[PDB]
Amino acid sequence: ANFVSWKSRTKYTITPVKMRKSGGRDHTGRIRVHGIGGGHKQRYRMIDFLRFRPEETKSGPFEEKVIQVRYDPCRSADIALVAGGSRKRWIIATENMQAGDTILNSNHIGRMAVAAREGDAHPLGALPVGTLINNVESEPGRGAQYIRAAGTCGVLLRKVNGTAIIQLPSKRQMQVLETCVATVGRVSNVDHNKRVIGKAGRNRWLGKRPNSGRWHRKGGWAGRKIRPLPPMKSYVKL
Amino acid sequence: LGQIYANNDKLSKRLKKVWKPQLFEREFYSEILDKKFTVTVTMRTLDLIDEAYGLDFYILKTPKEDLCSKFGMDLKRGMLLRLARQDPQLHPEDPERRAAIYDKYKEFAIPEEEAEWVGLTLEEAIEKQRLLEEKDPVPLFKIYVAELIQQLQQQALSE
RNA sequence: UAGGGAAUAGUUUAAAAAACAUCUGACUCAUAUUCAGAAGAUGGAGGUUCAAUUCCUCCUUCCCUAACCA
RNA sequence: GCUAAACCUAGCCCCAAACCCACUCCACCUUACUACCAGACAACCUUAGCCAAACCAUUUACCCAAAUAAAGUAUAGGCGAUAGAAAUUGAAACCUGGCGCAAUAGAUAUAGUACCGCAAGGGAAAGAUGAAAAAUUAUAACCAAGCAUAAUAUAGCAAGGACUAACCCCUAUACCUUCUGCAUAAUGAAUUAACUAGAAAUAACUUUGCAAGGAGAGCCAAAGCUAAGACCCCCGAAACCAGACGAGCUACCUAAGAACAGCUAAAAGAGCACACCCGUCUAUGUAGCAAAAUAGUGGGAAGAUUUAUAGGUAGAGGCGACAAACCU
RNA sequence: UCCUCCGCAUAAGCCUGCGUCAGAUUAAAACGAACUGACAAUUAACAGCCCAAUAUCUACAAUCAACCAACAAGUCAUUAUUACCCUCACUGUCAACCCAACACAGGCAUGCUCAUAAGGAAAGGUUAAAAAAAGUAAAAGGAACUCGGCAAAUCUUACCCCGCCUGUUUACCAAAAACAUCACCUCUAGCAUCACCAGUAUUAGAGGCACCGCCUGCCCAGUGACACAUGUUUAACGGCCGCGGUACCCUAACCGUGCAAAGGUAGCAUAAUCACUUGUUCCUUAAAUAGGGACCUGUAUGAAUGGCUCCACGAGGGUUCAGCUGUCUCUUACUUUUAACCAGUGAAAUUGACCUGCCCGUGAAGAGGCGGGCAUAACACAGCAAGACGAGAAGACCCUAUGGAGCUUUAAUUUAUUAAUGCAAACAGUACCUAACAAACCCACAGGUCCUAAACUACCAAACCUGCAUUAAAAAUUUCGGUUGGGGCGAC
Ligand SMILES: [K+]
Ligand SMILES: [K+]
Ligand SMILES: [K+]
Ligand SMILES: [K+]
Ligand SMILES: [K+]
Ligand SMILES: [K+]
Ligand SMILES: [K+]
Ligand SMILES: [K+]
Ligand SMILES: [K+]
Ligand SMILES: [K+]
Ligand SMILES: [K+]
Ligand SMILES: [K+]
Ligand SMILES: [K+]
Ligand SMILES: [K+]
Ligand SMILES: [K+]
Ligand SMILES: [K+]
Ligand SMILES: [K+]
Ligand SMILES: [Mg+2]
Ligand SMILES: [Mg+2]
Ligand SMILES: [Mg+2]
Ligand SMILES: [Mg+2]
Ligand SMILES: [Mg+2]
Ligand SMILES: [Mg+2]
Ligand SMILES: [Mg+2]
Ligand SMILES: [Mg+2]
Ligand SMILES: [Mg+2]
Ligand SMILES: [Mg+2]
Ligand SMILES: [Mg+2]
Ligand SMILES: [Mg+2]
Ligand SMILES: [Mg+2]
Ligand SMILES: [Mg+2]
Ligand SMILES: [Mg+2]
Ligand SMILES: [Mg+2]
Ligand SMILES: [Mg+2]
Ligand SMILES: [Mg+2]
Ligand SMILES: [Mg+2]
Ligand SMILES: [Mg+2]
Ligand SMILES: [Mg+2]
Ligand SMILES: [Mg+2]
Ligand SMILES: [Mg+2]
Ligand SMILES: [Mg+2]
Ligand SMILES: [Mg+2]
Ligand SMILES: [Mg+2]
Ligand SMILES: [Mg+2]
Ligand SMILES: [Mg+2]
Ligand SMILES: [Mg+2]
Ligand SMILES: [Mg+2]
Ligand SMILES: [Mg+2]
Ligand SMILES: [Mg+2]
Ligand SMILES: [Mg+2]
Ligand SMILES: [Mg+2]
Ligand SMILES: [Mg+2]
Ligand SMILES: [Mg+2]
Ligand SMILES: [Mg+2]
Ligand SMILES: [Mg+2]
Ligand SMILES: [Mg+2]
Ligand SMILES: [Mg+2]
Ligand SMILES: [Mg+2]
Ligand SMILES: [Mg+2]
Ligand SMILES: [Mg+2]
Ligand SMILES: [Mg+2]
Ligand SMILES: [Mg+2]
Ligand SMILES: [Mg+2]
Ligand SMILES: [Mg+2]
Ligand SMILES: [Mg+2]
Ligand SMILES: [Mg+2]
Ligand SMILES: [Mg+2]
Ligand SMILES: [Mg+2]
Ligand SMILES: [Mg+2]
Ligand SMILES: [Mg+2]
Ligand SMILES: [Mg+2]
Ligand SMILES: [Mg+2]
Ligand SMILES: [Mg+2]
Ligand SMILES: [Mg+2]
Ligand SMILES: [Mg+2]
Ligand SMILES: [Mg+2]
Ligand SMILES: [Mg+2]
Ligand SMILES: [Mg+2]
Ligand SMILES: [Mg+2]
Ligand SMILES: [Mg+2]
Ligand SMILES: [Mg+2]
Ligand SMILES: [Mg+2]
Ligand SMILES: [Mg+2]
Repeated sequence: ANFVSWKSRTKYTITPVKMRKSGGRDHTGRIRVHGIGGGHKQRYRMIDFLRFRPEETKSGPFEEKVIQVRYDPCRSADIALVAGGSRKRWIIATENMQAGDTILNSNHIGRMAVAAREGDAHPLGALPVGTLINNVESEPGRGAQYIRAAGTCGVLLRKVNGTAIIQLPSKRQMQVLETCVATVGRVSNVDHNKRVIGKAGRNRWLGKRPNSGRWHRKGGWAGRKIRPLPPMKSYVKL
Repeated sequence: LGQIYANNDKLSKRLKKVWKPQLFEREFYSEILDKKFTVTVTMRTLDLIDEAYGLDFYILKTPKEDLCSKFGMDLKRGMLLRLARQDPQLHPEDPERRAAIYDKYKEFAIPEEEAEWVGLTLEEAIEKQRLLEEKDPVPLFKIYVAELIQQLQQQALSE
């Protein structure tokens, strides 16, 4: 078929971008994922997940001012417009992030551990053990891919041989280099999981189509399974 | 592309079966062309090259029906054209080396006119012939000025 | 009407044994519990085999299943 | 007396021979037949199945480069059905013909047109004077069913025996198929015209030729061998496989649009109620107005609503708030 | 005079398809003409047909946008420099029109008109039978009708079952108690440049169940899944007991004994729950196989393939008060349509031939056609539906066929394919191994002589691809014997 991904924009902007729905279809036009369709129209606000991105001609730690915290239709967590120097960008808001606050984006790992302020971005090596973190990256400079959902938080468990052990929201441990940057605190919208849909219609507004009416006998996969926590996932190469 | 009997028993199901060769990407050096090529080959190709004592010998010795490669046939034409022309572009600054290489492979040398057509497909050959034969038409002005002058000269003799 | 299974001591099981119940004794002031003893059985009939709960056959009692389609 | 009837051409079939192949100007791969702008996608990849094997599961002939012969031999094979060589052998070869059709035949063909289908695709019918029509009051007639001229008189497979006499008298249970057996109230048939269904080996028999030989290389032969004559139907499934064509209906989705009075509450997958969407119940209709409608009555009607436009998903599949729904 | 269901316009579709003249070809009737030949016609301002480059810019809905309050978070915006002197071409424009084989009571988007200024005609003429259709009115009674208050009239009470609710489905016999659904729960997954998602476990996907309220008991032996050392797991597939005796009889708190992974718990119960069955009792009726409340061992109820209550809701199924009524007692009158007659036009199924009676008997077993009787001049028109085993569809029930197909699977055959694992293939190198001891003697030490001081290499290249195996997943191909007082079951 003639499917073209809407994700064609190449330059970062804070202007909400028009996005196109998939209906759960793939590029071939056949349904690939069921239960997707319709819903309210939405515009995409480009989120910058690399908190330590110095301006073009700048280097080192820098501060930003929170302009606004607002609803994002494309994700569970709220997003914050931050401005520093001559640059404005969208980022994921923390639990207590509000307009007028100042946040610190540093890459410095010092002998002593810093006093962790909620919403600040530091390297994992610079944070005290037990700090609640979010928006963690697997490798340095890769950008945050973990602990992004509303209310989610990880904890820094250990710091050994230039590496950091963090507990993921699923409780599985994650070893990374101590230079990987994370954000302090919990993600915004802590009460997301307490929301009540209330009626079938509201699920339709969210772009969710009803389940199939076909009755499926349950098989061996079903039933409670008590399994050990998976072994620590490591991204450091020795 | 063929069929097999399951468990090598004719009384069992006949199944489709495709056997594919194991492919390897290797780098080869041509002495006549003084260039390195990254060619996808099979272990049989490596054995045949070893038995020929080099890529140049393999390309020049192997007939078209055994090479089974348009790229191989193009390499053959390239090598043969350099041998036919005794091209000085091979090691331009080392005439002695250039002449040892050409001597090593002198048995395969052929006239240049023939070498230009080696390995060409019928479609390529037709296009090459078409280009050779493509000439702008001659203005009839020139042709008629030749019949006239030639005719006037003959008339003068009779006078 | 058709089909499969079962029958063991008074009771319930086992592959001719245990358990209690029954009777005998001891312990108790007496009873029970307990301890030591004792007895008791292969639904019925017919046949094979030296020998048949254990190989077959018919009958009785009982149980379970089926008894449909227009 | 009407309706009709009648016709001999158009061309066509099978061979032979010969290799084959077009052109004014203009337009035409975008929505073809559209004068005039920035692109760059590019071709190859084992047929399957019906069917036969009385199922079916391995297997089941399909020109592949010289007629004949070797030979249905070697050989292959659920060693079944059936399949099947080669060495070797080695011929003839002058297009302009027909114990072919003649308008239901022969090409589907007056034409791939009309018409049918969204598309791929399916696919017709028919003409008839004469030397002259610048001879048209011309070229007579007689012939199927159907009628008309000309309705009918007790009683009966409709006739037969008869009779002076149509009827009245006497005798008589249409036909085909199918069956143990059919007037059967078992099958088919309004009627006319045309069309519409028995193809060949193995042997044997019969009649010629020659004869321990026969035959115009091959083969057979302990009277054989050569040649000839003479025997083996038609229509019909539900299916299976391959390659194309289809989402202008409908299912779901994508892009960007549109509609929703009045009243109540004013918060609403809230109520009443138009437009609009749906289709509960009854009657009507049932070759209908309609291959699903009409009248009334009903459910919903700011929502998971309804709807116009363009696009997407394709059959070993799609799509589905699973009804085995829907995909012209 | 009477209708107005409309109407006008645009879009889409269609393509000259009721303009003139000339033809008598015709509109399901008719000489006007939508049919034929010729000749005319729609004129752009509406609409279509658009735009130089590169970089750069674009957080703050809409709703009278102002108060107010939201979520499902939204249709409208640039600058910088460079380049650029030119003008009104081309195409749509008609109609009584499109999709439905038709001049089809159907289908058909938007604007305006909200009943009309626009658009139209239900009766060819007559008669005023039956049957039939659509209406209006009806004495007394008022559901006595009927499967049922269907229909009609009037316009209301209470209750029960199921499903929570709005919603969804078999286009064309089922709209429902079936599906979905908020909620609850189980399972899988630690991650980016084409779905999921420009998302990241408060997430995403695969499922079950079905809001809420009280709850969801016992079982991991078997199957499955997972996990490996045993094992874990039921809101996974599923399961959740006997025999004999003891208070007169019923029953057994009780007692013996066997079995099992556990022995059905709470609840509820004659149920939409195999029969028994119209179970018993109270209420309801003059009378109840109905309905409601209870009793219940249901030996075949029962707890997320959910149990039990309960608001609201339902064209779901059942019962009922009151009213209402031609539903009925029991029908009647009138109007319209149809009808019949006249005129025009003019189909379909059907049809062996018919000179096409009744009775009894007979017969391939139900006779207009045969036997014995009886009846009998000929031919229309209107009714009727007892027969012509009436017409329509080569019975869909049933059986048969070494005929099909859909579906399921622990039917046979197979793993080509997909995934996993193993080996081979391919591909670089890093390391090569130590448990004396003097007993005697020597030697300044440090150590030596004798009574052994040998022999001996290990590891080892991650993926991708190819070949060969193994296990899975998901599929493919094919079959489902016969006999039989029909087949099945039994038996053979
Ligand atoms: K959100
Ligand atoms: K068959
Ligand atoms: K024809
Ligand atoms: K017949
Ligand atoms: K009969
Ligand atoms: K009969
Ligand atoms: K019949
Ligand atoms: K489409
Ligand atoms: K038109
Ligand atoms: K209609
Ligand atoms: K309904
Ligand atoms: K288990
Ligand atoms: K009851
Ligand atoms: K009762
Ligand atoms: K309902
Ligand atoms: K009748
Ligand atoms: K019988
Ligand atoms: Mg989203
Ligand atoms: Mg669900
Ligand atoms: Mg379900
Ligand atoms: Mg067969
Ligand atoms: Mg068969
Ligand atoms: Mg040969
Ligand atoms: Mg013809
Ligand atoms: Mg005649
Ligand atoms: Mg007579
Ligand atoms: Mg018979
Ligand atoms: Mg007879
Ligand atoms: Mg008959
Ligand atoms: Mg018959
Ligand atoms: Mg024959
Ligand atoms: Mg087959
Ligand atoms: Mg196919
Ligand atoms: Mg469409
Ligand atoms: Mg959309
Ligand atoms: Mg409104
Ligand atoms: Mg509502
Ligand atoms: Mg409403
Ligand atoms: Mg739907
Ligand atoms: Mg179903
Ligand atoms: Mg079904
Ligand atoms: Mg304009
Ligand atoms: Mg107009
Ligand atoms: Mg509609
Ligand atoms: Mg008017
Ligand atoms: Mg009228
Ligand atoms: Mg009328
Ligand atoms: Mg009339
Ligand atoms: Mg009355
Ligand atoms: Mg009654
Ligand atoms: Mg009443
Ligand atoms: Mg009655
Ligand atoms: Mg009613
Ligand atoms: Mg419901
Ligand atoms: Mg239906
Ligand atoms: Mg529907
Ligand atoms: Mg219905
Ligand atoms: Mg349900
Ligand atoms: Mg619940
Ligand atoms: Mg449970
Ligand atoms: Mg007693
Ligand atoms: Mg209980
Ligand atoms: Mg019952
Ligand atoms: Mg009643
Ligand atoms: Mg049960
Ligand atoms: Mg149950
Ligand atoms: Mg279960
Ligand atoms: Mg509610
Ligand atoms: Mg109700
Ligand atoms: Mg509803
Ligand atoms: Mg009549
Ligand atoms: Mg008439
Ligand atoms: Mg007939
Ligand atoms: Mg009779
Ligand atoms: Mg009559
Ligand atoms: Mg008859
Ligand atoms: Mg009949
Ligand atoms: Mg039949
Ligand atoms: Mg078959
Ligand atoms: Mg068999
Ligand atoms: Mg049989
Ligand atoms: Mg029988
Ligand atoms: Mg049997």
